[PDB]
Amino acid sequence: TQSPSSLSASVGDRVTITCRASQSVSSAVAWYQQKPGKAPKLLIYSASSLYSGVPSRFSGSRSGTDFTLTISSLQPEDFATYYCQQPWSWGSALITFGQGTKVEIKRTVAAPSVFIFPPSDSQLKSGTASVVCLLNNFYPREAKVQWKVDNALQSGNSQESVTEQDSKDSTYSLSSTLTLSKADYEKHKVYACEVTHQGLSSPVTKSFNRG
Amino acid sequence: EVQLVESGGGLVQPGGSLRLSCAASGFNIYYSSMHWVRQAPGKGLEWVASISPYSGSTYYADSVKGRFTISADTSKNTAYLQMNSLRAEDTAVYYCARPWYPWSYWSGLDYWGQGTLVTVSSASTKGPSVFPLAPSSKSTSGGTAALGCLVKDYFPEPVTVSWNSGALTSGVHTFPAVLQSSGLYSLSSVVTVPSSSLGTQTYICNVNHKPSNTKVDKKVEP
Amino acid sequence: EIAALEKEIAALEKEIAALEKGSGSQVQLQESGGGLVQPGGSLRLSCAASGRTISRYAMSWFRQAPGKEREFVAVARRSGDGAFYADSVQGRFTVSRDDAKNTVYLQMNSLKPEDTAVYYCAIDSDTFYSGSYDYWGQGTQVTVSS
Amino acid sequence: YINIIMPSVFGTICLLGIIGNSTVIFAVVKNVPDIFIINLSVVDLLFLLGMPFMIHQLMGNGVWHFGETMCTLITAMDANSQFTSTYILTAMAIDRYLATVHPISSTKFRKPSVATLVICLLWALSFISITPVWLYARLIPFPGGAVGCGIRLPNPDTDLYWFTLYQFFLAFALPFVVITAAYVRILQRMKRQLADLEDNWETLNDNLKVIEKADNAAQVKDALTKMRAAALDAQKASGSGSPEMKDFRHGFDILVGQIDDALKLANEGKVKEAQAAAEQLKTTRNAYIQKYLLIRLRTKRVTRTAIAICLVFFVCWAPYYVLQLTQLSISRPTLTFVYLYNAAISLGYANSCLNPFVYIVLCETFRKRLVLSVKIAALKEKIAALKEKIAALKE
Ligand SMILES: Cc1ccc(NC(=O)C(C)C)cc1C1CCN(Cc2ccc(Oc3ccc(F)c(F)c3)cc2)CC1
Repeated sequence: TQSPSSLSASVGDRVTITCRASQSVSSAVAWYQQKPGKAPKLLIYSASSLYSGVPSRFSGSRSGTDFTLTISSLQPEDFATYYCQQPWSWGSALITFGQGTKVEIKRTVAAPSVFIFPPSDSQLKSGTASVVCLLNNFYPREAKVQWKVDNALQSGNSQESVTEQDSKDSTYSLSSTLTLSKADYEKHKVYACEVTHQGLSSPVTKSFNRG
Repeated sequence: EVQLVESGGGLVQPGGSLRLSCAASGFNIYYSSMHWVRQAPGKGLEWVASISPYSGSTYYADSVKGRFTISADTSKNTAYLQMNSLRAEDTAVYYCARPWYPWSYWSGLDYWGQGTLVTVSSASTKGPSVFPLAPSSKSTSGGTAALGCLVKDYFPEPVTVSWNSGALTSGVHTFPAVLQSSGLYSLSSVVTVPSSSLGTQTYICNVNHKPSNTKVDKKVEP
Repeated sequence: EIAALEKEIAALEKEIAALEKGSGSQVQLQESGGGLVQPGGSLRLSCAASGRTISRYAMSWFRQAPGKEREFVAVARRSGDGAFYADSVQGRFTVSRDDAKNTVYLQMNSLKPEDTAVYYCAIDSDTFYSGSYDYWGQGTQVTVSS
Repeated sequence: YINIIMPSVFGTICLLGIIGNSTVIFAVVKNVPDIFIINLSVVDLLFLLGMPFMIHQLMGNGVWHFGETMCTLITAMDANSQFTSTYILTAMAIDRYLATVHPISSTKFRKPSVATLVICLLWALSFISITPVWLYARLIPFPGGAVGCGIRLPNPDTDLYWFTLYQFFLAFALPFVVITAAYVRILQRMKRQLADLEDNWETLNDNLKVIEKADNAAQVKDALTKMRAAALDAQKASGSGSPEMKDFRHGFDILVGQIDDALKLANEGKVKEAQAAAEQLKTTRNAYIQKYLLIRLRTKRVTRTAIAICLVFFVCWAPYYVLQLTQLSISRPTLTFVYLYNAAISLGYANSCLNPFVYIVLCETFRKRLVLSVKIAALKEKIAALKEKIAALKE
């Protein structure tokens, strides 16, 4: 239902990952660490006890109905998605995993470079048109792409795809693809891609004309 | 050392039957609690089912109760997950995990398997339709230009997209595949190069798709 | 559809950001603490916000050098989400919030003459940090020169 | 002003009632099992439609210049409201009685189609029960050109008693006894059920402390075996109330399973594991009460709301029937009697306003929608006004 939250932090910072329960937690939460493409690993069991192979940096607290996992000294191998096992409530499933909290490297804000590619002639023979809008090397992750066709906002016909944080400059990348049929492609003339990001004073719009 | 090797994952049409196996080594499955946890692509961990072979008690999640049937075979030291009436949302990666103690599943699942992928989709094996994203003719003269190949409507994953047979790696971004409404994946792969090299250098994307044995080399030009 | 009609209300606030006229029930933005200062000193800015509660929205900072665009400076998201800084101002600047006073501060140190500009403030209207800026102040002339 | 004060009192009630009832009419379509309130809302709606016509007669001081058929229809409809509303309230009391006292036999009875069938009977019974009103609904030959609209009994000097008593007996006496009887059985059944779950729950705790101090495999098995029997008994005891069956039944699968988890370990003799396995049961017990308290708080909200709707009607109209029986003994009214008679009817017709208003108040879901709906409607008008205001700037 809810996408995993983002927690930007640098190496050596003191991070606090918080999961909120519906009742008074009593030593019934366990914290999992999952790197991308790997099975999750247990970090803290019984909400106060260190686990084998886990350094002393990991430690679980308890602030009312919210339980927090604290990392005293963040390490380069501690950047992963952290899942929290909710305390059991009557009638629910035996085990319930809370929403993850992705811990990502912090860096300076960089404005997204916007590129838009008109559909090629080869694809137009198939009867389907795809418009690609590219956002390159931006940080932080949160960015919004809105599709304007003849100054009319589209909806329900575009899919976004964000790469993982880059291993060199710790930047993101986004591509919004607009799927249109050949008949609907010819009925309009102006295709635009409006990009709004936290590092941009005014939204950056790149557009092209059919032909 | 506790090791959990899994198998049985693969392609299956909706409404089909797929029995997932979780081989267990280093311990006896009788005095344990095997739990199946699935993670939908791009989603978080979700619990599915559990079984206690010593007592025979078996719990299920509400979303999969009555459709799955988890069982264990102490003779073969393996735990099975019989899946029936599979739907589109059942596509995920199914891990089999057990806690340190059979009664400590509320204190965390210490040992986890490698995981197996179950893909439920009615689409058939279809080769990719490579379309080149030509670089913008009016770009920054002294800056950087972007170009890529739009791999569209292929199944199943994955496709290995390489530029100039691996000679070009700098500035290459290969976006994750996106499941379209028609059940076929489609991904882009843009690469940024200086605009001064557009008229001289030749860029060709090597879209390779092993499942369909399709090798496409598309040339991208302004 | 309250969230969707809040999104509409945000779009209605964007139709009030189609008005986008002043600070009447829009957050007040009165830059202060900006003036002549020799290079290498220290200076602080403040933009007291009223009319709306900024404890639920992200507040950012921008600067505009003469003959230049509005480059990003720093953003102060909601409490617990941290603060980010631009590459040019990394290390020297520090932005802090005050939810009770509904005011943000830009504690600047080790100023350089290249930072001479008008430092405009903004508040992110969206609650998902999408950069939906809709309000800006008049700015103050922050001249870094002896 | 005094003569015109009374018509304004009824106009205020009718204005609020029509607006109030329409609020529920709109909201429910867009507590009670979503059926009886709908029918009960129409009864207020139909009665208030004929209200202004009856008001004009009071304004005219004995004038019905609207038609003899209108007098027959409207007067019967007003006299139908007391019989229809109480029967609907009686059905609601009966419906909640079956859902809590005989849940097994009432599963088929509580159906969307079956409930609508009963309502049609209640309306038909209401019209049947007001047959004397139909017979003597003709225009009263008032002196002069004016004609009165009342009940023309063949022997008003002698038939006044039986006509008046028959309305009180069937519309205020009989339904109150049935409704009160229904709501004392329910409170006893709820009290017995809630005092049974905690009684079964208390069996776990006493046995649970035994396993912690148990030092042999023999004690552990006996202690656990008592827990399982109570757990199964409590699981079956969950199926005895309406808001305690679809929510408090799923959890018992975990409690019975965990007891079986410890029981198998107890039989094998692994007492140390058996105590450890039982130790985790305290997290089930700790979560047992919270869902119980949350449900028990909710089942009081349902009961209080159901009683409050019924209680308002039989309280507002209680003083009116006091005078109605009193005027049988005291035929001649005095100056205070007329004021009391007018005051009593005003309180009685206040039920048109409270029933939609109080129902919305005693639920946080409705007022959340209303606060949402009012703000968005005003804001949508404001931006539409802005769509003209910014147009005034631009257009
Ligand atoms: C006892 C009772 C209980 C419930 C209802 N049913 C409802 O409450 C609705 C469900 C909301 C009706 C009644 C009686 C029905 C026969 N009634 C006689 C009457 C009529 C007319 C009049 O004189 C006015 C003429 C015009 C008026 F507007 C007016 F208020 C009074 C005096 C007296 C007395 C009430």
